This record gives sequence, structure tokens and C-alpha cells, in this order.
Amino acid sequence: EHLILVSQLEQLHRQGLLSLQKLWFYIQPAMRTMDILASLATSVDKGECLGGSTLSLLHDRSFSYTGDSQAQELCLYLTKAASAPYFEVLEKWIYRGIIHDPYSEFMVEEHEYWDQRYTIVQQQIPSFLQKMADKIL
Amino acid sequence: FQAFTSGLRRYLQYYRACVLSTPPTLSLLTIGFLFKKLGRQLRYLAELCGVAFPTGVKLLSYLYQEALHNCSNEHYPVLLSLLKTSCEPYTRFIHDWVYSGVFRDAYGEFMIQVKLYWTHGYVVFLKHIAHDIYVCGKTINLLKLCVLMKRSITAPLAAHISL
Repeated sequence: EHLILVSQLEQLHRQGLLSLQKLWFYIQPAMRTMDILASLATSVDKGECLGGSTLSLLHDRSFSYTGDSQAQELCLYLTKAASAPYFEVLEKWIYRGIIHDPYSEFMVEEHEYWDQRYTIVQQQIPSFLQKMADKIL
Repeated sequence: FQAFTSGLRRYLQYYRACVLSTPPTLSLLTIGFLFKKLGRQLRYLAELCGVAFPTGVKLLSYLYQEALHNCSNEHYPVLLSLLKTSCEPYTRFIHDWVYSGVFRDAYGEFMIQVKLYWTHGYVVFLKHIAHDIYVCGKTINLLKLCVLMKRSITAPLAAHISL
């Protein structure tokens, strides 16, 4: 959607209707969206997050913008999309006992008399399931 | 204070939006006349802030008395849009004892802080509902161990107190 907002300008510029002062107005929204995605891509690079801790961050970076409504409708589109794969194994651990989780990222990992089989992992808790971190296991 | 600070920037951008929009190059005298009915309002906002300053409920009520003091004039919408968002987080605190009962505190902005079990000290908005909120919460916390017409607040509230 940013490769199109630069396509509409390369066509509107042919007709001469695009002065430099006119550019500094049209990109104003594309300067604010690309300034959120370049701040989540910074925290992930600086701090090793994979699995749950990369879903705790997208629930706090979405609460810090509790009064912007132009950068909260965004960070609520990322979290609502970066949590379906995590929530498709949770629907296999609650409604059945099987835990697929090929990459070690789910909150519950199995082992090989039963207090040691399945153990809650502390790092990979989404910090919005923290209240029910016990009823899941 | 943050929300009120976050509500103010929701206004200045409009002031930055109105400028750099209409005039490419107009007469010099046109500028002074155009920015008079609006410019003087900008200087009024200096009397409101400092440029000390209360916080917590003391600020959410101080800004309220600025409404009736200057109601009918052209300063009604701008102050209202501030008060409408300067009380946004405070409603959430109030939205705890009514729905969930998990008291939330950070620095003491709430007017209420935390055998007998009834030592949550308590001691503007209509006092007809003030003391009621104090008891509408302690009941939930006890079951867990076993024109300025304020109608947008009490109407979704009194319907839940009686139940």
C-alpha cells in the first residue's frame, strides 16, 4: 500500500501538477505509518523475541497508543494478525492434548511422575494470558 | 495530566492545519484580520495553562469550573473537547468498581486509595453519586472473597448499581 501511494504520484507528476511543496503534504500519512513499523522492527532486532515475547511487545506497544487512534488502529492490525498462528496451537492444546509447536515457542512444552511431563515456560507467556497461565496447563 | 497533554496536541495540529492551507500569497492586512478572531483565542489558552498546575481530580474539576465561567461564548467547544478527553483515563478507574472490582492506582490521582476490612479511605461532580461509588465497589471486592447535565456517566452507571 506504500508502493501504490508512490505510483499515484508518479502518474500525477507527469501532468506537472506535483510541486515539491505539494509533495510535503501528500506523504504526511505515509511518514507516520512507516514510523511505527520502523519502531517495532527495531525492538525485535535489538531484543531477541520469538514466540510469546514477540506477542507481549505487540500488546504493550498497542496500549501505549491508547489516545492516538491513528497509530492504534495499526498496532491492533499487527497483533490481530501476528497471533493467529500462536492461537491455532492453543486450540489444539485446550480442546485436545496434542502439542505440535515444531519451533520451541509455545508456553507449554512436553518432556519424556507427571509433575515433570508438561512444564509452564516462563518466557513465552503473552502477558495478556498471564491471568490464566495456570488454567491453560 | 498526560491525557490533557495528549488532548492539547490534538488541537494544535488543527491550528497548524488551518495555516499553510488557504493563503499562497495574500495582502498583508488580510493576515492581521484573518488571524484576529482566531489569534486572540490562542492567547486565551495562555491564561489557562502556566505559559502551579493542579493534577489528579483537582485538575479534572478545575477545568470543569472553567466551563460555566465562560460557557456561552465561543470558548465552549474547545474547552469541552479538552474536558471530554481529559477525563478519559479517569473513567476507566471508575469503570473498575462498577464492572470488575480490581482497583487500579498509579500515583494517587484517584480520590480513593487503599474483621473490619473496611479501611479504604475515601475523603465538582454531583455528590449524589460520589458516596455511592465508594460502596458500589467494596461490595464487589467483598463478593470476590466469598447546560451541563451529566447524563452520559450516571445513566450507564445507576442502571448497574441497583442490580
